[PDB]
Amino acid sequence: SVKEGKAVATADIALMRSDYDATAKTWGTAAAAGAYTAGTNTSANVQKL
Amino acid sequence: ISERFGTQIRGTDVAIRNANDGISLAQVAEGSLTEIGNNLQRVRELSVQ
Amino acid sequence: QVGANAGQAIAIDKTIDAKAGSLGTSTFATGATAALAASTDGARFSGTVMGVDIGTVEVKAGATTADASKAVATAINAKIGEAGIYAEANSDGTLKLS
Amino acid sequence: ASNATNSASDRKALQAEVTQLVSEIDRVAKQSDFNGTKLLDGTFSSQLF
Amino acid sequence: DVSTVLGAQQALEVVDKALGAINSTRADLGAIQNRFTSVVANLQTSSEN
Repeated sequence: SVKEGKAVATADIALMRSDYDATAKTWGTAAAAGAYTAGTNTSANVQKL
Repeated sequence: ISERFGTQIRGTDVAIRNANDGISLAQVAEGSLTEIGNNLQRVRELSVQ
Repeated sequence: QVGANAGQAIAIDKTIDAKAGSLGTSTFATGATAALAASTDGARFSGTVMGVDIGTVEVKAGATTADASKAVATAINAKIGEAGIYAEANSDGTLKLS
Repeated sequence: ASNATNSASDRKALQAEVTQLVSEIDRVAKQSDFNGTKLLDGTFSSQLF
Repeated sequence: DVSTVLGAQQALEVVDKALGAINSTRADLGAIQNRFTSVVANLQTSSEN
Protein backbone atom coordinates (compact mmCIF):
# COMPACT_ATOMS: atom_id res chain seq x y z
CA SER A 1 0.00 0.00 0.00
CA VAL A 2 1.26 3.47 -0.93
CA LYS A 3 -1.28 5.28 1.27
CA GLU A 4 -0.24 5.95 4.85
CA GLY A 5 -2.10 4.33 7.72
CA LYS A 6 -4.63 2.31 5.71
CA ALA A 7 -5.71 -1.12 6.94
CA VAL A 8 -6.32 -3.95 4.46
CA ALA A 9 -7.76 -7.17 5.88
CA THR A 10 -8.39 -10.69 4.62
CA ALA A 11 -11.83 -9.79 3.24
CA ASP A 12 -10.56 -6.76 1.30
CA ILE A 13 -9.40 -9.01 -1.56
CA ALA A 14 -11.90 -11.33 -3.28
CA LEU A 15 -10.57 -12.96 -6.46
CA MET A 16 -13.22 -15.08 -8.22
CA ARG A 17 -11.04 -17.31 -10.35
CA SER A 18 -13.37 -19.05 -12.79
CA ASP A 19 -13.58 -20.66 -16.23
CA TYR A 20 -11.02 -23.38 -15.57
CA ASP A 21 -11.22 -24.88 -19.08
CA ALA A 22 -12.67 -24.03 -22.49
CA THR A 23 -13.33 -27.38 -24.26
CA ALA A 24 -17.14 -27.51 -24.12
CA LYS A 25 -16.55 -25.58 -20.90
CA THR A 26 -15.83 -22.05 -19.49
CA TRP A 27 -19.24 -22.18 -17.77
CA GLY A 28 -18.84 -22.28 -13.99
CA THR A 29 -17.25 -20.10 -11.33
CA ALA A 30 -15.15 -20.41 -8.18
CA ALA A 31 -12.77 -18.35 -6.04
CA ALA A 32 -9.43 -20.20 -5.66
CA ALA A 33 -6.19 -18.18 -5.77
CA GLY A 34 -6.05 -18.03 -1.96
CA ALA A 35 -7.54 -15.20 0.09
CA TYR A 36 -4.84 -13.25 1.99
CA THR A 37 -2.25 -13.48 4.76
CA ALA A 38 -1.31 -11.40 7.81
CA GLY A 39 2.06 -9.94 6.90
CA THR A 40 3.41 -7.48 9.44
CA ASN A 41 3.39 -3.74 8.79
CA THR A 42 6.56 -1.79 8.02
CA SER A 43 7.33 1.42 9.90
CA ALA A 44 9.13 4.40 8.39
CA ASN A 45 10.44 7.85 9.27
CA VAL A 46 12.71 10.52 7.79
CA GLN A 47 16.00 8.73 8.46
CA LYS A 48 14.95 5.61 6.54
CA LEU A 49 14.30 7.31 3.21
CA ILE B 1 26.60 37.18 28.48
CA SER B 2 27.82 40.06 26.31
CA GLU B 3 31.30 38.51 26.05
CA ARG B 4 29.82 35.15 25.08
CA PHE B 5 27.69 36.79 22.39
CA GLY B 6 30.74 38.63 21.08
CA THR B 7 32.68 35.39 20.81
CA GLN B 8 29.79 33.79 18.93
CA ILE B 9 29.52 36.60 16.37
CA ARG B 10 33.26 36.76 15.77
CA GLY B 11 33.34 33.00 15.22
CA THR B 12 30.42 33.16 12.81
CA ASP B 13 32.19 35.55 10.44
CA VAL B 14 35.26 33.37 9.90
CA ALA B 15 32.95 30.36 9.60
CA ILE B 16 31.29 32.03 6.61
CA ARG B 17 34.72 32.59 5.08
CA ASN B 18 35.70 28.92 5.45
CA ALA B 19 32.48 27.73 3.82
CA ASN B 20 33.09 29.96 0.80
CA ASP B 21 36.58 28.49 0.39
CA GLY B 22 35.08 25.00 0.30
CA ILE B 23 32.72 26.07 -2.48
CA SER B 24 35.64 27.35 -4.55
CA LEU B 25 37.55 24.07 -4.23
CA ALA B 26 34.58 22.08 -5.50
CA GLN B 27 34.20 24.44 -8.47
CA VAL B 28 37.81 23.95 -9.58
CA ALA B 29 37.63 20.15 -9.43
CA GLU B 30 34.45 19.97 -11.50
CA GLY B 31 35.92 22.36 -14.05
CA SER B 32 38.78 19.96 -14.75
CA LEU B 33 36.62 16.83 -14.87
CA THR B 34 34.56 18.43 -17.66
CA GLU B 35 37.51 18.56 -20.07
CA ILE B 36 38.50 15.01 -19.18
CA GLY B 37 35.04 13.89 -20.28
CA ASN B 38 35.13 15.85 -23.53
CA ASN B 39 38.40 14.22 -24.59
CA LEU B 40 37.05 10.76 -23.80
CA GLN B 41 33.97 11.43 -25.93
CA ARG B 42 36.17 12.38 -28.87
CA VAL B 43 38.27 9.22 -28.54
CA ARG B 44 35.16 7.01 -28.51
CA GLU B 45 33.73 8.69 -31.61
CA LEU B 46 37.08 8.10 -33.29
CA SER B 47 37.17 4.43 -32.27
CA VAL B 48 33.68 3.58 -33.53
CA GLN B 49 35.22 3.98 -36.98
CA GLN C 1 35.30 24.25 10.15
CA VAL C 2 31.80 25.73 9.95
CA GLY C 3 31.14 26.62 13.58
CA ALA C 4 32.41 28.72 16.44
CA ASN C 5 33.10 25.79 18.79
CA ALA C 6 35.52 22.89 18.90
CA GLY C 7 34.25 19.76 17.18
CA GLN C 8 31.84 21.32 14.67
CA ALA C 9 33.12 20.35 11.23
CA ILE C 10 32.07 18.45 8.11
CA ALA C 11 34.21 16.28 5.86
CA ILE C 12 34.86 15.36 2.23
CA ASP C 13 35.79 11.71 1.81
CA LYS C 14 37.32 11.33 -1.67
CA THR C 15 36.90 12.44 -5.27
CA ILE C 16 38.44 10.13 -7.89
CA ASP C 17 41.65 8.50 -9.12
CA ALA C 18 41.80 9.65 -12.75
CA LYS C 19 45.27 8.59 -13.89
CA ALA C 20 45.24 6.93 -17.30
CA GLY C 21 46.77 3.78 -15.83
CA SER C 22 43.76 3.11 -13.60
CA LEU C 23 40.66 4.20 -15.54
CA GLY C 24 37.96 1.89 -16.86
CA THR C 25 39.48 -1.46 -15.89
CA SER C 26 37.89 -4.47 -17.61
CA THR C 27 38.39 -8.14 -18.44
CA PHE C 28 37.64 -10.23 -21.53
CA ALA C 29 37.50 -14.02 -21.71
CA THR C 30 39.82 -15.50 -24.34
CA GLY C 31 41.96 -18.56 -24.97
CA ALA C 32 39.73 -20.75 -27.09
CA THR C 33 41.08 -23.67 -29.10
CA ALA C 34 39.51 -26.33 -31.29
CA ALA C 35 42.23 -28.89 -32.11
CA LEU C 36 40.55 -29.73 -35.42
CA ALA C 37 42.62 -31.59 -38.02
CA ALA C 38 40.08 -33.50 -40.10
CA SER C 39 40.87 -34.21 -43.74
CA THR C 40 39.95 -36.54 -46.65
CA ASP C 41 36.26 -36.48 -47.60
CA GLY C 42 33.79 -33.72 -46.85
CA ALA C 43 31.54 -33.43 -43.83
CA ARG C 44 28.72 -31.38 -42.34
CA PHE C 45 29.23 -29.50 -39.07
CA SER C 46 26.45 -28.55 -36.66
CA GLY C 47 26.18 -27.48 -33.03
CA THR C 48 25.36 -24.60 -30.72
CA VAL C 49 27.54 -21.85 -29.27
CA MET C 50 26.35 -20.12 -26.08
CA GLY C 51 22.81 -21.36 -26.67
CA VAL C 52 22.51 -20.15 -30.28
CA ASP C 53 22.27 -22.42 -33.30
CA ILE C 54 24.67 -21.69 -36.16
CA GLY C 55 23.16 -23.66 -39.02
CA THR C 56 25.13 -26.17 -41.08
CA VAL C 57 28.15 -26.09 -43.39
CA GLU C 58 29.50 -28.31 -46.16
CA VAL C 59 32.98 -28.94 -47.57
CA LYS C 60 34.14 -30.61 -50.76
CA ALA C 61 35.42 -34.17 -51.14
CA GLY C 62 38.99 -32.92 -51.52
CA ALA C 63 38.91 -31.11 -48.19
CA THR C 64 41.81 -30.08 -45.97
CA THR C 65 42.22 -28.62 -42.49
CA ALA C 66 42.49 -25.11 -43.93
CA ASP C 67 39.37 -25.77 -46.01
CA ALA C 68 37.23 -26.62 -42.98
CA SER C 69 38.74 -24.03 -40.64
CA LYS C 70 37.62 -21.06 -42.73
CA ALA C 71 34.14 -22.50 -43.29
CA VAL C 72 33.56 -22.99 -39.57
CA ALA C 73 34.99 -19.55 -38.82
CA THR C 74 32.56 -17.95 -41.28
CA ALA C 75 29.63 -19.87 -39.81
CA ILE C 76 30.52 -18.72 -36.29
CA ASN C 77 31.13 -15.10 -37.32
CA ALA C 78 27.78 -14.92 -39.11
CA LYS C 79 25.94 -14.43 -35.79
CA ILE C 80 28.14 -12.06 -33.80
CA GLY C 81 25.08 -9.93 -33.04
CA GLU C 82 23.74 -12.56 -30.63
CA ALA C 83 26.56 -14.82 -29.43
CA GLY C 84 29.10 -12.01 -29.12
CA ILE C 85 32.09 -14.15 -30.13
CA TYR C 86 34.75 -13.33 -32.73
CA ALA C 87 36.40 -16.28 -34.47
CA GLU C 88 39.78 -16.38 -36.22
CA ALA C 89 41.08 -19.12 -38.50
CA ASN C 90 44.40 -20.90 -38.06
CA SER C 91 46.69 -22.58 -40.57
CA ASP C 92 47.05 -25.89 -38.73
CA GLY C 93 43.29 -26.37 -38.43
CA THR C 94 42.50 -24.96 -34.99
CA LEU C 95 40.36 -21.93 -34.15
CA LYS C 96 40.64 -19.07 -31.67
CA LEU C 97 37.53 -17.46 -30.17
CA SER C 98 37.50 -14.17 -28.26
CA ALA D 1 12.62 9.14 -9.79
CA SER D 2 9.12 7.62 -9.69
CA ASN D 3 8.87 7.72 -13.49
CA ALA D 4 9.50 4.75 -15.79
CA THR D 5 12.14 6.06 -18.22
CA ASN D 6 14.93 6.19 -15.62
CA SER D 7 17.65 3.64 -14.93
CA ALA D 8 19.55 2.47 -11.86
CA SER D 9 22.34 5.02 -12.28
CA ASP D 10 19.95 7.99 -12.25
CA ARG D 11 18.25 6.71 -9.10
CA LYS D 12 21.65 6.38 -7.41
CA ALA D 13 22.54 9.92 -8.49
CA LEU D 14 19.34 11.24 -6.88
CA GLN D 15 19.84 9.14 -3.74
CA ALA D 16 23.25 10.75 -3.17
CA GLU D 17 21.76 14.23 -2.85
CA VAL D 18 18.87 12.91 -0.74
CA THR D 19 21.42 11.48 1.70
CA GLN D 20 23.35 14.75 1.92
CA LEU D 21 20.19 16.76 2.61
CA VAL D 22 19.02 14.38 5.35
CA SER D 23 22.40 14.58 7.09
CA GLU D 24 22.24 18.37 6.95
CA ILE D 25 18.78 18.37 8.55
CA ASP D 26 19.99 16.17 11.39
CA ARG D 27 23.09 18.27 12.07
CA VAL D 28 21.15 21.54 12.18
CA ALA D 29 18.53 20.07 14.52
CA LYS D 30 21.13 18.70 16.92
CA GLN D 31 23.47 21.73 17.00
CA SER D 32 21.14 24.64 17.84
CA ASP D 33 21.08 26.52 21.15
CA PHE D 34 20.50 29.87 22.85
CA ASN D 35 23.02 30.74 25.59
CA GLY D 36 23.98 27.09 25.99
CA THR D 37 20.42 25.72 26.28
CA LYS D 38 19.62 23.24 23.52
CA LEU D 39 16.22 23.87 21.94
CA LEU D 40 15.34 21.38 19.18
CA ASP D 41 16.35 17.96 20.44
CA GLY D 42 13.46 17.03 22.76
CA THR D 43 15.03 18.11 26.07
CA PHE D 44 13.18 21.44 26.38
CA SER D 45 11.15 21.07 29.57
CA SER D 46 8.92 23.68 31.19
CA GLN D 47 10.60 27.07 31.64
CA LEU D 48 9.30 29.97 33.73
CA PHE D 49 9.76 33.69 33.02
CA ASP E 1 44.85 -0.18 -29.62
CA VAL E 2 42.89 0.62 -32.78
CA SER E 3 45.12 -0.91 -35.45
CA THR E 4 42.93 -4.06 -35.48
CA VAL E 5 39.22 -4.80 -35.18
CA LEU E 6 39.34 -6.29 -31.67
CA GLY E 7 41.09 -3.17 -30.45
CA ALA E 8 38.13 -1.05 -31.51
CA GLN E 9 35.49 -3.48 -30.27
CA GLN E 10 37.07 -3.43 -26.81
CA ALA E 11 37.82 0.30 -26.84
CA LEU E 12 34.07 0.87 -26.97
CA GLU E 13 33.51 -0.96 -23.66
CA VAL E 14 36.48 0.57 -21.83
CA VAL E 15 35.37 4.08 -22.84
CA ASP E 16 31.81 3.41 -21.66
CA LYS E 17 33.08 2.45 -18.20
CA ALA E 18 35.28 5.54 -17.95
CA LEU E 19 32.39 7.85 -18.85
CA GLY E 20 30.16 6.26 -16.21
CA ALA E 21 32.72 6.87 -13.47
CA ILE E 22 33.29 10.49 -14.50
CA ASN E 23 29.58 11.32 -14.45
CA SER E 24 29.07 9.81 -11.00
CA THR E 25 31.88 11.92 -9.54
CA ARG E 26 30.43 15.09 -11.07
CA ALA E 27 27.08 14.37 -9.42
CA ASP E 28 28.74 13.96 -6.02
CA LEU E 29 30.59 17.27 -6.27
CA GLY E 30 27.39 19.09 -7.22
CA ALA E 31 25.64 17.74 -4.14
CA ILE E 32 28.48 18.97 -1.92
CA GLN E 33 28.18 22.45 -3.43
CA ASN E 34 24.45 22.64 -2.70
CA ARG E 35 24.97 21.65 0.93
CA PHE E 36 27.63 24.32 1.45
CA THR E 37 25.30 27.01 0.10
CA SER E 38 22.58 26.03 2.56
CA VAL E 39 25.07 26.12 5.43
CA VAL E 40 26.11 29.68 4.56
CA ALA E 41 22.53 30.95 4.47
CA ASN E 42 21.74 29.47 7.88
CA LEU E 43 24.91 30.97 9.38
CA GLN E 44 24.00 34.42 8.09
CA THR E 45 20.54 34.36 9.65
CA SER E 46 21.78 33.04 13.00
CA SER E 47 24.50 35.69 13.27
CA GLU E 48 22.01 38.46 12.55
CA ASN E 49 19.58 37.23 15.21
